[PDB]
Amino acid sequence: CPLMVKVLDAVRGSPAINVAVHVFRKAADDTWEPFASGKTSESGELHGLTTEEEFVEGIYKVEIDTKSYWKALGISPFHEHAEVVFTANDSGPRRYTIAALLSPYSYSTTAVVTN
Amino acid sequence: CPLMVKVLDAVRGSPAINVAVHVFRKAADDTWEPFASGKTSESGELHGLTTEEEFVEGIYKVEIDTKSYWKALGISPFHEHAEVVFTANDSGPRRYTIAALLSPYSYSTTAVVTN
Amino acid sequence: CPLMVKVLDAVRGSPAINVAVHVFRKAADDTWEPFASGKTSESGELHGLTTEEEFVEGIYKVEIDTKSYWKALGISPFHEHAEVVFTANDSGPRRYTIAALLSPYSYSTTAVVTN
Amino acid sequence: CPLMVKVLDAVRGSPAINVAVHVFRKAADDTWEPFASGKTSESGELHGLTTEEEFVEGIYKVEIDTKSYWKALGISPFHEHAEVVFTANDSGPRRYTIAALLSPYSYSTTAVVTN
Ligand SMILES: Oc1c(Cl)cc(Cl)cc1Sc1cc(Cl)cc(Cl)c1O
Ligand SMILES: [Ca+2]
Ligand SMILES: [Ca+2]
Ligand SMILES: [Ca+2]
Ligand SMILES: [Ca+2]
Repeated sequence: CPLMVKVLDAVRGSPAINVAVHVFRKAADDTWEPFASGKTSESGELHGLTTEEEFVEGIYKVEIDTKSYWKALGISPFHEHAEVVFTANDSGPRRYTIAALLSPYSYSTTAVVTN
Repeated sequence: CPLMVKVLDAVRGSPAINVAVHVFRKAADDTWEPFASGKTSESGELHGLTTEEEFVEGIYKVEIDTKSYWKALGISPFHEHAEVVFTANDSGPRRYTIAALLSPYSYSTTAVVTN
Repeated sequence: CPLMVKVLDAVRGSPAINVAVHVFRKAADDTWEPFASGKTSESGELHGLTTEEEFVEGIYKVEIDTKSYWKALGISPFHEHAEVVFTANDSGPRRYTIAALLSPYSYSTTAVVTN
Repeated sequence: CPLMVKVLDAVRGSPAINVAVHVFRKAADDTWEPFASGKTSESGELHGLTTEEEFVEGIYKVEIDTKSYWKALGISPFHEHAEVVFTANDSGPRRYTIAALLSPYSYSTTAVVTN
């Protein structure tokens, strides 16, 4: 599992469940092509987005749909989404965990990269 | 000053100086068109981006060039940039401050919206 | 102003106003003795805590009463308070800003140390 | 496992390994009595601090030795440690995960509380 996403809710102190996540990869013409998508589980984790074969070098964008998450909880948040944009696999295959910690007017994102 | 940006460096414990910031407004065809830009000052702040007359309701993207900032310090970064996307909504007088706290493999962003 | 404290609210996207802050200095017997205190202003800032003459090298603790802040807003918090513990070191002119970004089940703190 | 601690390094994008963690519980005389301690593994996780029987109601303090972590990496950090202070189990037993994200001049902490 080369790309995993974890989302936590800083208001409730819980995993953020059922958060939609869309991954894009920059194409040769510099547009964002759709790459993979999914939603977080009851643990706040999203596994199975991609495979070692599919997850080639490139510039990837992970768009976490934080607005829909907050709206479903009856909350009007500030951001449209949380975006993480990074170059992947430039020195060979790595495993990436993108973590996001959500508040209505704030978010933090961190990456854990392992070989 | 309806829109201000502040950037902090969590490695050195200092304002993030000379960071390029580009602001875009979402156009009717869903593209991002340039709206305002600048570089943070010695205090890590970027003032004078826009005026009340031109800062209308809409979806805005603030792109902070974190990768170039880290490279100028000789520090290896993860992200290509930090992207903060939000809707500006007229509800009485409102000033927007977008703050970003930068680390090489993590960033936090928050919005301070005051009257 | 050698020591300033700033507190932000990540749920409401606002300065955290009227937050009690107590500063302690570590004494020779390893106990924490009161040094300075106050409440954040309408801008979320607490100025005038100490003077350059009295703010000597040492270990300091900044206790932010986050629990009372959240209770006054009717929001259920996790932490009893936020504690920021650091050594002040004389190395040329130095001003210390301790910033805290508050959510009910999370907080971030950073130090901005300038000349 | 009712109390677990996870620590990540925001400079390297990795688990923070071999971080010492000391847990205290407030005694009847209002002093901090030692409760449990350990160090993070290669995954940045610390398991086995306590048991369901031992982890009674009370006010607990989790002190994460961030200064030693940074010093071992040849880095001079700002904070002495990262402290998390919270009331536990007041509405019955819960499971607590305390996560900490570390930078030399900044840290974030979050709690995930499950039933
Ligand atoms: O989701 C997390 C956040 Cl927001 C902060 C911290 Cl200090 C830990 C976690 S869990 C987690 C996050 C990442 Cl990037 C990698 C792994 Cl292996 C985790 O367990
Ligand atoms: Ca390559
Ligand atoms: Ca409107
Ligand atoms: Ca000294
Ligand atoms: Ca009870």
